Amino acid sequence: PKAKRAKHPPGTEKPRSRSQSEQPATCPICYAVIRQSRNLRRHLELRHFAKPGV
DNA sequence: GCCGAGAGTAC
DNA sequence: GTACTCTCGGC
Ligand SMILES: [Zn+2]
Repeated sequence: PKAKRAKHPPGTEKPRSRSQSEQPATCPICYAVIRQSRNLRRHLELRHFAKPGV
């Protein structure tokens, strides 16, 4: 079928090896404070490079 | 409307 | 043994 990563099923333990590996992140354009670095990238495409490229 | 975090895998 | 990516839900 498919596989929507549903966090609804029980037994969802929160190991820190998921949030600890990530470290605070700031945007050097609008100083937006993004916690996870992976999200920082997404912030670039939404609040800056979100313009149609060429 | 954007943001914050969970899971599975590979080397 | 760790960090990686994609995905979902919330105020
Ligand atoms: Zn920014």
